[PDB]
Amino acid sequence: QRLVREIAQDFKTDLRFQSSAVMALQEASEAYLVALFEDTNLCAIHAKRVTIMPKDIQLARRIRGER
Amino acid sequence: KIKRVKMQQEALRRKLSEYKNPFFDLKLKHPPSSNNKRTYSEEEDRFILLMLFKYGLDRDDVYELVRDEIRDCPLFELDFYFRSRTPVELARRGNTLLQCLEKEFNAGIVLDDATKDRMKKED
Amino acid sequence: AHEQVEPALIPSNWTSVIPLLTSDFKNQYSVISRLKNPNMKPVPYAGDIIKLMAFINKFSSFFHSDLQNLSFQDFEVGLDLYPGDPNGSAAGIVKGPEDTSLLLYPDFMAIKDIVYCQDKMNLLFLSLLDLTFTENFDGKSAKKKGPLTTWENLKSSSKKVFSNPLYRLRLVAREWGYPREWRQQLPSDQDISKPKTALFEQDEQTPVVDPSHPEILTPNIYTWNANEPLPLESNPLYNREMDKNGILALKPMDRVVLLRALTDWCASHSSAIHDEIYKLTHGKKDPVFGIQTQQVPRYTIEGVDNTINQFKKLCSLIQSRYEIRSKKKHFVKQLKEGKKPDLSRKLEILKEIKAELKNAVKSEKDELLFSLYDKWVPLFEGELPDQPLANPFSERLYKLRLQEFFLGRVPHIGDFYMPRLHSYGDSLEMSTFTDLRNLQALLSKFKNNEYNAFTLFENDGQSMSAQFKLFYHDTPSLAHDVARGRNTSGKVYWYELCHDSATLLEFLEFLDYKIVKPQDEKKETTDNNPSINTNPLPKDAKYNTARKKLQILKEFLSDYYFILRQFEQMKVQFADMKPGKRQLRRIQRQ
Amino acid sequence: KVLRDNIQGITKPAIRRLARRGGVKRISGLIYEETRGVLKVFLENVIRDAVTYTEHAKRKTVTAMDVVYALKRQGRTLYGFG
Repeated sequence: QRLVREIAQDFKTDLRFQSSAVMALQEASEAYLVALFEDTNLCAIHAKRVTIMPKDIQLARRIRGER
Repeated sequence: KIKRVKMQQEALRRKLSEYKNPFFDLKLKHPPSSNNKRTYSEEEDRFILLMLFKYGLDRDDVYELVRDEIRDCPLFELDFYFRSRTPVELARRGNTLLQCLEKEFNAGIVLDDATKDRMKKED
Repeated sequence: AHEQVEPALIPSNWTSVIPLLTSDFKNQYSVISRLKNPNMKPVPYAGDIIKLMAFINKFSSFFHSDLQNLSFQDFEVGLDLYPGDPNGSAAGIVKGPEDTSLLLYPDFMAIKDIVYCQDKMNLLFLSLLDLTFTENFDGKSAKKKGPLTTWENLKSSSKKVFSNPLYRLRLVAREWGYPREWRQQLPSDQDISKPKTALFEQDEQTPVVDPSHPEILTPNIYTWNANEPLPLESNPLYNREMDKNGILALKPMDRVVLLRALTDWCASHSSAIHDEIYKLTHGKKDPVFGIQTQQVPRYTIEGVDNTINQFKKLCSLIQSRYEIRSKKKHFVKQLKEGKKPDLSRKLEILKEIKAELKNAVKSEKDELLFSLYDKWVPLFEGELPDQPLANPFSERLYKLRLQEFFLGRVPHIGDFYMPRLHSYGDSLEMSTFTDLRNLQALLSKFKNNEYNAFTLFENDGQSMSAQFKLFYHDTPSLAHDVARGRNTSGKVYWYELCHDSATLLEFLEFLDYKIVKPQDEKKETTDNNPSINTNPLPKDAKYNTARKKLQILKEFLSDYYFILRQFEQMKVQFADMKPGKRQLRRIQRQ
Repeated sequence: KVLRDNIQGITKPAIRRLARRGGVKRISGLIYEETRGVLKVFLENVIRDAVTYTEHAKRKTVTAMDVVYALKRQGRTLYGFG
């Protein structure tokens, strides 16, 4: 919640938050993250290793196409 | 050497008692400088000797102490060369000027230094 | 005489651009804060910042570029300091004419900027810790090039980078010395440093068993009253948070104190820089006029008008001197065998320009100096190596001793300080610190605003410190205190004049009053003066030269105002590194 | 009052918990910061436009509807929140 508040500080000052909103934020987060890591593992396994390394992360992110 | 400071104690007693506003009146052009890159100007040094002797020739820790004053002197915090000179080097300068007043007063220190009388001979 | 002998260009009057200040001018009482006005603020903590900044300027090679454009305001907001209080920081600043609340900077500006500044001060703190302690590998190390600390270096994953340097420092600090405010000051007003703590000499050794030497080398000795530091729990140094928290774990004033301290021992022990400075200042040269701590440029101490008058007089005298020099019997007879090439090119070109300048009229006599200064510099070779009107910011001899945010000395009042930014090596593209000629030329470019905010930041304006403030320093009172007994442990001698353009014009308005010569000396400068601002100076002719300098600085400040507000708006326009190409397409689209 | 630097509040054990739930066995030490930044990016985008909804709504309280609308527009429709 505190990270939520910190980031949201920037765009408008003195905002209030539904706790339900806080939750929705999180579930979205972790689910997104999960898809990320599972693709990352796909990268690593195809790359003939078992330890994950950030280059896998970034390359997957390259593939999906978020810039 | 211990006595050497004793009449230097005496010698600086003289001068700090001698001049009237030594921070603006003092003179040591008798021994201007021996062989030096003469980095510290006079009135700077007048302060320090004022500060050194307002302590006096304690021959113990003064060089440590004035560094603290140089660390703390509002006018003298303004120099940085005064800071990269630790009391170790401050000895080099401080002794030198001790010697400078010494050599200035070499005809005046012994004027009240090395004579002690006894009970049964008029002097 | 012989050939109207070459008038000797005495260094005493005809220096380089560099005079001195001698710091004893106000040997007479000048303590009256008659200059007080609403636009004055007591700032106990500024000059500390000043030393911070000047140190940083002289050590540009050591410091990050983000450090290189830092400002006074950066530190104010980042360090959480508010002016007004004679006792430190007036917690918060009221807003507008009246204010039940106080501005509370986060509630006053964009907060990412405050965060941003804080990060800068954490970065500088860490870097200073490095420079003090990354000295095991002294100066040259595995990572030799560049400033020792970077953004990633602070943003590294160590997460407690401050730990080991803090440990090292609390080791070396107890013996490296403490500032008064971090000294365990005497409660006992008997162990003053001057006396001693306790009578170690139980009794004097009067009955010498050696009467042959009645002299005694142990008359009366004591226990020693060295100043103590605080308890460790009372030592904010021993607050664990800085390991992870960083510098933002204290009271603000204490933070100030520790920074001044870190500067202190860095200058005293950062052996790389410590030798470098002495190499740079105590090389094989002395000041052209004599060794002195504080010096300024000529026009800074006198002003453009008087210095150009005196230097036109100098120019006429020295041109006649050169014309004497060439056609001189011994000089002529040693010329045909060619003593020096400068003694040949100078003589020939000085003859051609004597021909072209006797053509120049007396109204053109003044202008010829400013038009021919370009070719005039190579003339000064056998003469002083640098001009009486030269660039101070090219000297490695007048480098350490120089103070630059000085802006003016005024009799019976004191000194005027303008911390604006670095001007050494880097930050020279539009550096306001330069020779009087091209300085005034740049001022000209910004009165007619030929260069503007986009041009301003395109020309290294981001490496240009955006903002500013204005300060006056009361040297007379403090010097009087020093020579008269040290009344101070925490008394203040700095006051703020103006931070911005609006206050700039306000204070120009107010100062023109001071520049008003004492017509009240023949009385019977404004009203309500014995209450808020002593505009009428005490009636005498003392302030005549003082008011000359006052008018001169008023001119200076008007000249500055243009470029100053130009930066003031450039930052607002271009605070962020942004592809301003689209911003110019805004105009071209319209 | 100001806030800062809770991105470190995302601990390594939590991070590797997520990774494990993702079915990963072995992890570089460099992963954590990488993840934190990526998360920063995601959260920033989503909050941004969520706020955008909030202000045009002329309210001063972020709602779960604004949040859901934002990530649905992104492409990760979250059910269970009306």
